[PDB]
Amino acid sequence: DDAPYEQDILRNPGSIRPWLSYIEYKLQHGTLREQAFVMERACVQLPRSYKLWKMFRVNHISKLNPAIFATEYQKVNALFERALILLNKMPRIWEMYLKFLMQQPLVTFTRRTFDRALRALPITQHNRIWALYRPFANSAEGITAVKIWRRYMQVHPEDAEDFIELLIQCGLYTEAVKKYIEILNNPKFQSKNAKGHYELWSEMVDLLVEHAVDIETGHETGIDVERIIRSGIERFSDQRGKLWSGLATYWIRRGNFDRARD
Amino acid sequence: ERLGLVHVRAAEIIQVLDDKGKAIRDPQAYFDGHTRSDIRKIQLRLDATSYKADTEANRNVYEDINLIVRRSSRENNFKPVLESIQDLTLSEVP
Amino acid sequence: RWKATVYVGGLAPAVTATVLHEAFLPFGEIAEINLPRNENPNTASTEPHRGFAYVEFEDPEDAKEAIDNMDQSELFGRVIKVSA
Amino acid sequence: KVETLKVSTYKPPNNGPYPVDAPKLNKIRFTPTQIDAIYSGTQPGLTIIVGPPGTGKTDVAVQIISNIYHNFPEQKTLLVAHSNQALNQLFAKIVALDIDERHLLRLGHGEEELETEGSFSKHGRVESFLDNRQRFLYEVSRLAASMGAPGAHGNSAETAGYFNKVYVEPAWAKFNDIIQREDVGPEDIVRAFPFHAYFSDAPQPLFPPEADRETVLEIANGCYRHISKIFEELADVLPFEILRRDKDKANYLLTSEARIIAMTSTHAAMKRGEIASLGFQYDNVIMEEAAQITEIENFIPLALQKPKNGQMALQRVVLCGDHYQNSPVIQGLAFRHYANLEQSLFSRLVRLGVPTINLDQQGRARPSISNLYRWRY
Repeated sequence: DDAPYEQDILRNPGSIRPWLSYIEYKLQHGTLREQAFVMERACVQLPRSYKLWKMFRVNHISKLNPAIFATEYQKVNALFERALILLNKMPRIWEMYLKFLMQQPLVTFTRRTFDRALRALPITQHNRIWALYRPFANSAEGITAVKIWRRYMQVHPEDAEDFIELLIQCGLYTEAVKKYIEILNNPKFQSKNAKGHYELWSEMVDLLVEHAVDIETGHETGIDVERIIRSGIERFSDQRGKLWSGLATYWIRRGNFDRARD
Repeated sequence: ERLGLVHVRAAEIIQVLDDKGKAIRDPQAYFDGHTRSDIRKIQLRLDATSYKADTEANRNVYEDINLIVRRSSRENNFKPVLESIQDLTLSEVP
Repeated sequence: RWKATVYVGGLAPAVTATVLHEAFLPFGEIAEINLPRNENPNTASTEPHRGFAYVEFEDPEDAKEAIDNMDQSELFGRVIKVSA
Repeated sequence: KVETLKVSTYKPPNNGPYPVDAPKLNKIRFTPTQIDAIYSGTQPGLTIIVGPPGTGKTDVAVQIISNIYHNFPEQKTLLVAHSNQALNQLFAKIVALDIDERHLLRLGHGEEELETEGSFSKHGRVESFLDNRQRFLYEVSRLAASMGAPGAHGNSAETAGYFNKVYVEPAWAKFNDIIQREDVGPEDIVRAFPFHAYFSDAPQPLFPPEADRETVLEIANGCYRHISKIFEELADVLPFEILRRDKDKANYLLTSEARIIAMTSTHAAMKRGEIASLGFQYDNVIMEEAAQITEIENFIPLALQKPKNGQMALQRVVLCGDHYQNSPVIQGLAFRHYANLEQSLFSRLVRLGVPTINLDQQGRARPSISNLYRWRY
């Protein structure tokens, strides 16, 4: 039954029409293992055929029961790896492989494959690629997520308050203070939660007084609590007493009672 | 006072613009071609401490400024070295 | 034919019909490749094309896949935009 | 303590059958004082080399740089010079010697004329990387055509490396299994060698008929090392293809890619903030004209990087200078005389009493002129 299609394939090896006809015939009449072998041979002979490999991955995913184990998961991973070896510039293939890695519990290899995705794809597709990348960070959490979202600030600085929340949750208040200084120095940030300049100043003084012992001062980190609070004194004269009380409570949180009194 | 020099303000060359205020995209082509005007503009970064001192003293130092003096790069690369040594001083263990 | 045709703009002057066909062959068979040459003699540019081309594929699904592939993609060092 | 120098030899690994792959060897005969200076520079710590003009200070420094480069691939060497002519002489002597241009890097003003054959600036190194990328991608395309693999695998560096890992590595593993089979002779190794089609452009024969199994394996390993060197060059190029901005490419080259980075002391002083912001991780610093450069202008290279674990990552410092030569240029007479700004680190250390190695043979001028400055030295 496959003999005329194989003859057509041998007559036109570089053409996609005999492969399409033979794949359609196997889909109409052939069995699942026969179809898998047929599109495997198709992907072997024409590895640049994104359409034929797309039907191959559609048939493979449709036959994939989610109850089947990591052996078939790694088989699909190897097929995706070959397709990205020879078709590295396809954002749809990258998106499907990253969705399959969302399905798998493979956090670290997913992050490394994402770094490969950034390294292969241009900046215009990086919008889609980051849009699929950030819920992985929101699910994974921790130092991996803050590395992710540091690169996300490298590409797109808009969610500063969300990164503030992750830094507070993780315990990186020194980097949070440095980020505070950088974002407030940038005179273009608008908070999406309707937080004004004084609301941001309250956020700095509140985080500093809540973790005074976790802030590494000095010029190496760029953090000078006395200088920043005195800058707030000379800038926001309405809440000068609030800033003085915040500095004093920061000093008593640190334990420097005599300097608090001074 | 003997030379009459009253005010010296350090300024940072940021860029040089033509008479129309447009960026010189090709300096070599601008030098080779016939310039329509001999009037140029210089966008400068003034000294921050000097500007703040003039603002708090309410003195028209910049309005009284009437000369510009340039120097060679080899003898004028002094402020990044001084800034680097100041950063080293603010650092503890070098 | 209009639904199966994808317009690719922002192409470099070195991009040709053969290069466009080789790029679009991965998404499927391309029925035609029309490159609008700079036929105007008043323009002093030496570019062989106008920077825009139309690739008509055999299937609308293949045309949509080619549009999604070449849309905002890097082609010959320049950003090419593919639209329906 | 009469040291026993246990001298051992190893067969040099072949880098390929091409005459270009033959490594460059040193041709000058160093004096015992120069050899002791080279030994002290290679050994960790502080090395002080007092060299009169024409005594091969640059030759000794370049020899130490090459020895460090060959011995420690993980260490970084920071070249500090006083003049662009000295930087050009150092680069030319390295190029006469053997350090890869993918690791060689010069930092300085972009308007300065480069007397060297290769452009060692940031954009020049980027252009050289792109030219090497094109040449090695053509080589990978030729290799794929010789192997008969489908598709054009010389599209990019990542595709070339993936093609290597997919095809050549299982083939090399099968060839290594054939070699490890004890019943396989040299002729069987020759016929099982799979890179004959790719290395057909090599000077024939690839394997001599009188050659035995050891040197046949050496030639096969040299061909495989040439292939792996091409693929490693492409893998090193690949981050430059990944990055889109030339400033990003130069920053990545300075931080990670380059193992030997050269500049002037004034450039290091004005770029101390940018280097510390980028987080440089140098291990050894070698500098020239220490009597011609002031003290803090040379301490800035010693504190370019960020301290870690309560100390510095610096291991070797090399001071190639001559305290009997001219002082630096200081305009102020009061700072010249009273403040002692003219004295340098070289003069201060030789006055304090640090052990120095003095070069005692000149190779520049006539015997009369050698006496005419030997009355001083």
